[PDB]
Amino acid sequence: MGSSQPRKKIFKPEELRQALMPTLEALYRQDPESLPFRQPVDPQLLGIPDYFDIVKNPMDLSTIKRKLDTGQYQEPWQYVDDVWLMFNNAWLYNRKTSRVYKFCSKLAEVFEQEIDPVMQSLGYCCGRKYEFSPQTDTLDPEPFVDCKECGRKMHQICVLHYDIIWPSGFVCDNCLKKTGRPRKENKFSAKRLQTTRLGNHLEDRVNKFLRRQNHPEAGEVFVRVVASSDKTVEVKPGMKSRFVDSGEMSESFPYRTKALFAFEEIDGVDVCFFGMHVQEYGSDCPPPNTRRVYISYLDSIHFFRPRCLRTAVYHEILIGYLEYVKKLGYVTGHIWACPPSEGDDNIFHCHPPDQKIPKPKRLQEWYKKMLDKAFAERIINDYKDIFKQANEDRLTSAKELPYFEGDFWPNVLEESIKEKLYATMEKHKEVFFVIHLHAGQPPIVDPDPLLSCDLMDGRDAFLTLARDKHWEFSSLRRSKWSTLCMLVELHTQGQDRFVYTCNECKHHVETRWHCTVCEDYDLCINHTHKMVKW
Ligand SMILES: CC(=O)N[C@H](CCCCNC(=O)CSCCNC(=O)CCNC(=O)[C@H](O)C(C)(C)COP(=O)(O)OP(=O)(O)OC[C@H]1O[C@@H](n2cnc3c(N)ncnc32)[C@H](O)[C@@H]1OP(=O)(O)O)C(N)=O
Ligand SMILES: [Zn+2]
Ligand SMILES: [Zn+2]
Ligand SMILES: [Zn+2]
Ligand SMILES: [Zn+2]
Ligand SMILES: [Zn+2]
Repeated sequence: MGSSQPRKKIFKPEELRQALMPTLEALYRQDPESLPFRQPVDPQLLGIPDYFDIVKNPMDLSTIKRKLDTGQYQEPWQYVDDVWLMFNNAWLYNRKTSRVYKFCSKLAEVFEQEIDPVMQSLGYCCGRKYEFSPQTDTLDPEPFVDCKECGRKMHQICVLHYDIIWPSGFVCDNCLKKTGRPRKENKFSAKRLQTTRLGNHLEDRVNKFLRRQNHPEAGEVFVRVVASSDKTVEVKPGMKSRFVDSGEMSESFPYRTKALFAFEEIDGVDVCFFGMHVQEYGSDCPPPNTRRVYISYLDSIHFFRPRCLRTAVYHEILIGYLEYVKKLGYVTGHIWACPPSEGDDNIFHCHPPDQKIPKPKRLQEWYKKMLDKAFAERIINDYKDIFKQANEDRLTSAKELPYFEGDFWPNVLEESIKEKLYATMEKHKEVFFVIHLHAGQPPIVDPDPLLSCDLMDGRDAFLTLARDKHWEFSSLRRSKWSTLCMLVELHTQGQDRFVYTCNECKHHVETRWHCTVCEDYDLCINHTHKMVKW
């Protein structure tokens, strides 16, 4: 039952009383807001019988003062926890409209204002009591990591320590500077993730843009394709009995799905801010889907450091994609511009509450804004809504409009099972976009291999994992931890197991040479660049 920290930091009652008293004093200094808290709550004075059936562990400034004065706190966190218990009791019994609730919120704002730097000066991260967002009476706490050398407990998310990266345990920032050796660099980074021709093109597109701007807060951006696989869309049994039972359209359609993410350095750490799953139907795919792409899902977390260039870099990513698929041989883009349902996430588990979900018109206008700039850039020849293309290119049969996986139309055709379908086309005409890469020969060849990654094969896997692991994207601090964890998941959970080969030799070798300039220059001496003995 007993533990052993020989060099553990203990605070004498007067050392913590010296440091924690200013913070408690600042609360008492707030008149009249601290007045219903300066003494314990009295249900007989207030006519509130049910108080002790709601608040089970009462707390108030006076009890916290008595504990502080008579040294009943051994380490700061017991003080910190008791104030938040008093605050949490007020937010509980008193309604959000209440004066006491507002009074409590003011005290809490001043507690946050003072407690953070005092805890920081005493070798801690912050003085806040954190909890995870509710899922599905009782909430989940934030994890803590105890310093190996000093024993000081810290919020795991504050300090960004994950064991799988640093297995020698966690040692606090100041302990490392007492020895004179800085922390061991995180190798599970976005920059280190497997480079792909597509991702490189997209990150060049955004890095050249912000290089031209030279914005102060702007951090380096990394776009990586984390999963790439060959999937198949099977035609639904309804439309299958009308066109597949004959020979008008194929029973299935081949596409390559690719999940891809965008990351940026914020305070020297990787923060993920953009997600996107696409469907690419190649040259050997039967009609209608031949040579077309389809943005299946897209998501974002608004913590992009220079908040001004935020939508400029989202648009530059979306435009770099179209410049890429077009260049290698695709002809039409397809976006179902629909926002997510209330309280539902596309890719990133827990969105920030202060992050505004655009209205369907705003989303259409945002996509519209992106496409016009790409037209001027001479990437997209032209674009039109689904109705202005089914009547310009003359469509009369169901088999003529593209059939994508999880798209609206493949499921709406199944609804017309008892019977007007061209009438549904102009109702939602602004939602569906048809992009033209070419106006009007050799087959497509994706140079990139296939990234096998179960977590990014479909949105559901990453969304469910983060939900169980509590990897939220609700705060910048919480997004930094969720990115830290998702990067180790993509690294360690790497389903692809490599077999390296040399370039000029073309042999499967174990001992090799790798220069510090090219992307993957492996060579067998059995070139101008300086090689490394790997
Ligand atoms: C059956 C079924 O399940 N069916 C489903 C159907 C799924 C359909 C398939 N979906 C797709 O294919 C994807 S199309 C896009 C989907 N939506 C999303 O990506 C999620 C929303 N979040 C975002 O990623 C971003 O908002 C983004 C779209 C990237 C635009 O970035 P932004 O930078 O432009 O921000 P803003 O929020 O638009 O607005 C930018 C400004 O507008 C402000 N703003 C935004 N919305 C509002 C608003 N509501 N009220 C007031 N202001 C508002 C915001 O505060 C801000 O201001 P500031 O510049 O001062 O900061 C199924 N199959 O699963
Ligand atoms: Zn903390
Ligand atoms: Zn320490
Ligand atoms: Zn700006
Ligand atoms: Zn060789
Ligand atoms: Zn080289």
